[PDB]
Amino acid sequence: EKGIYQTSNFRVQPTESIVRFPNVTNLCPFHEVFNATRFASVYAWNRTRISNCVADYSVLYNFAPFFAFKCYGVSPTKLNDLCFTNVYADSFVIKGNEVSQIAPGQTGNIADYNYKLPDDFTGCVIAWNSNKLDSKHSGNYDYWYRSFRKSKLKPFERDISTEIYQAGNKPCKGKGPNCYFPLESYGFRPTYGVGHQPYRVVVLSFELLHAPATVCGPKKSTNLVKNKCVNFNFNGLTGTGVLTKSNKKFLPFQQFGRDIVDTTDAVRDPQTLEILDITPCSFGGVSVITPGTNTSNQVA
Amino acid sequence: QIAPGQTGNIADYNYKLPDDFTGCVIAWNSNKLDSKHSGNYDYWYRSFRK
Amino acid sequence: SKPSKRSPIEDLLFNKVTLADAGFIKQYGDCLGDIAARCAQKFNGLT
Amino acid sequence: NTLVKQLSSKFGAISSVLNDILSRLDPPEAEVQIDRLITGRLQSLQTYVT
Amino acid sequence: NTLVKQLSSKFGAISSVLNDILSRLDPPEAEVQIDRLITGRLQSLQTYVT
Amino acid sequence: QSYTNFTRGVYYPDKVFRSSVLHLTQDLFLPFFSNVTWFTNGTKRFDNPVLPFNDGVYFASTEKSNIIRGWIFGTTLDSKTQSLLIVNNATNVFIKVCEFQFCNDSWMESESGVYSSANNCTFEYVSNLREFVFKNIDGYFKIYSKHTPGRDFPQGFSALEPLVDLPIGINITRFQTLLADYYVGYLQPRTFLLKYNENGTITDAVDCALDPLSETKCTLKSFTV
Ligand SMILES: *[C@@H]1O[C@H](CO)[C@@H](O[C@@H]2O[C@H](CO)[C@@H](O)[C@H](O)[C@H]2NC(C)=O)[C@H](O)[C@H]1NC(C)=O
Ligand SMILES: *[C@@H]1O[C@H](CO)[C@@H](O)[C@H](O)[C@H]1NC(C)=O
Ligand SMILES: *[C@@H]1O[C@H](CO)[C@@H](O)[C@H](O)[C@H]1NC(C)=O
Ligand SMILES: *[C@@H]1O[C@H](CO)[C@@H](O)[C@H](O)[C@H]1NC(C)=O
Ligand SMILES: *[C@@H]1O[C@H](CO)[C@@H](O)[C@H](O)[C@H]1NC(C)=O
Ligand SMILES: *[C@@H]1O[C@H](CO)[C@@H](O)[C@H](O)[C@H]1NC(C)=O
Ligand SMILES: *[C@@H]1O[C@H](CO)[C@@H](O)[C@H](O)[C@H]1NC(C)=O
Repeated sequence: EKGIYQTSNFRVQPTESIVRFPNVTNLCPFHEVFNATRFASVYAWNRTRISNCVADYSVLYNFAPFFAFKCYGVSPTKLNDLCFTNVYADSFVIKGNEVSQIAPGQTGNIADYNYKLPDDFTGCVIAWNSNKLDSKHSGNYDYWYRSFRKSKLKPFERDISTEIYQAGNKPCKGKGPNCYFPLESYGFRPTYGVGHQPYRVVVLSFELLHAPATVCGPKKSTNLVKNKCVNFNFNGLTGTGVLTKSNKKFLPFQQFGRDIVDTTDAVRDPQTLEILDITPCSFGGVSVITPGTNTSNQVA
Repeated sequence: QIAPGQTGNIADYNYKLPDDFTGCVIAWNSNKLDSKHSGNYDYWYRSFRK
Repeated sequence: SKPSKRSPIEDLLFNKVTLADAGFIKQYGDCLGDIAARCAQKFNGLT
Repeated sequence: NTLVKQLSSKFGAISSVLNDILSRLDPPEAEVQIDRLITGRLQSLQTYVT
Repeated sequence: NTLVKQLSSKFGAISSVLNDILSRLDPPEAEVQIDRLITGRLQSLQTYVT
Repeated sequence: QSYTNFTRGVYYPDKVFRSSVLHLTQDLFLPFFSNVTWFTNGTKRFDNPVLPFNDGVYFASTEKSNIIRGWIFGTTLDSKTQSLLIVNNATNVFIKVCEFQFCNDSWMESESGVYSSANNCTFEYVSNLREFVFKNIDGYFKIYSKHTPGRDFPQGFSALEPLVDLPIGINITRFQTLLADYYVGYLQPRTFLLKYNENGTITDAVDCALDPLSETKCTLKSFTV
């Protein structure tokens, strides 16, 4: 029928794609934790930090097959894009039946007394079966775990106290009148079953919310197009828009900017440190004006 | 690894189900008849892939 | 004598009321300043 | 102002930004996080229109 | 009376009482059950206001 | 000693540039008009105070000689502590971390601490009002500063930019100063309405729980009601 109808929407498509990752250092310090000769006890789990490095996760797939590989907030195969902004890595040895306890929100003697992940946890828990290296025919007693504590642990706390714990009512000193040593050894043996065999667990802990990053990006960068509708990837922030020269007085402190409604409207180029504004590519509704089928097939 | 959403040498290079796959994955232990003391060399996996 | 040929009272009535939506070809504003917020500034699909 | 500001809400998702969900997660997990955002966005739009 | 009555509904949750959900379940499932009760109660308020 | 009265301790809570907005955010801040403890007892001896950490602290020196330069944080302040020794001619420089067994706390002299071994981490970084206003909180000790040149407070508004965010990872139950007119306060969870300028700077703030008015201002997200 004669009239004006709103039928669709125009979008300006990008013509080029860009990636602007920071200068690559070619440092990938991941074999130091995965390929270490000794791992820490779970009661005193080890912690390292990764900064000013570039990661390539194929190396750990080259390192070994794994018993378990569970990521929260991120999936495998997506770690070759920007994957970290602040990097820690925890390392410990645990029992097979307790491997399921290294996960957000779990309870048990390790989740409660030795090592706990926050409920709001982003990262990957990688478990390798280590019987060949950690078990001894007499039992490997270098690994200790805490069995007694007065209260539950909080996320990422490390309780390394060895003070005697009492389960009874009469305050005792020393060991054996209801006073017990808080740690117990586990003698790992080659003859134990899968759930009792030793496992080496590495937990990669990071946050993807912060604007700057000093880690990740095996991807090659491109040249910086400006004043043209393009796709872009700036330190893991992806989108479509027109990039322009900025006159915003960013502090050396600030990395990203946002508009009145808390959506990104500016970035600091990771290689040039120039401030660029982001204007989304033009779009809008499209309406068709027709005299109607019974008059003419011309439209505006 | 024979399940939707899994990764590994088979899920990546030999046999991957759709992530919206429907149907049944049935498996059983064949050691009694399939294995040989000299080794059964009739089975192999691609083990790498671009 | 005035553009739009409004009466003095109409001129006051229009000057007193502040219009936040300001419908026009919003692309004219372009950028070069902090976003006005006029309330999606088109970009979030609200026009 | 309220309808636009609702875009920044998570509604239980890991991130309020759809591109971050698509970048971080593979399809089968992204679909769940996206469905959570879609539900929130429909509630916001239906309330606005009402 | 309808709004108060709706507080006793489960809306698909295992329990209508938040303290029972938090006491009996682990945080991971408890957040889902709470999100279901929040969705139902928020819909009840939106219906009342409309 | 005595207590003072000021509206200080505002800092940029995040790394995101904002301008010409009123931003309502929740973080740990020194509350407005919160009791602040104000501080030559040593002369030639020590007798320095030891303070709690609670959730986090605000500290601001205005001392020509920078007599207080470093700090020790820890669960008990015994032999296994976090000795955050910071000696600075510059704003912040020569940071040290983790435990040392003994401390240095000699007229117009300053002695170094002597320890037998470092059995834990080591970290380093090298760089009339000279107000070293800063904040201490979280798994990383985010130290902020602002220098706005007598030494009495103007009782104005000024925001603090971050200076350093070195990793820490320790309990930090207690706090004490390291010495060779100081203000020390404590942070609490608070929601603030922060006013941003045309430039990337904060010019004012409303403490959303101080009084009924400020709460109304936060409810409306405006400095005018
Ligand atoms: C933000 O900083 C700029 C300088 O980087 C300030 O620019 C001044 O603007 C006034 C008024 O236009 C001029 O008279 C000055 O000469 C400018 N200074 C310089 C160094 O060019 C700007 O005013 C600042 N904005 C605010 C809100 O303080
Ligand atoms: C590192 O991994 C390789 C894998 O072949 C192994 O041979 C080597 O011994 C490992 N390094 C150490 C110190 O064990
Ligand atoms: C623990 O991590 C540190 C990181 O610097 C490393 O030097 C040390 O050898 C590790 N120890 C064990 C037992 O893994
Ligand atoms: C940290 O110190 C507090 C002292 O208030 C203590 O209660 C808590 O158990 C300590 N935690 C660890 C992991 O040392
Ligand atoms: C990256 O390297 C280039 C080499 O030309 C240099 O000009 C640029 O400043 C570097 N950027 C950073 C952030 O190091
Ligand atoms: C369209 O863009 C041209 C660019 O030269 C400008 O002169 C004109 O005023 C613009 N018109 C509108 C309606 O935006
Ligand atoms: C608080 O009281 C002190 C008393 O010396 C005074 O100097 C200060 O100006 C007062 N603050 C305000 C904001 O009135």
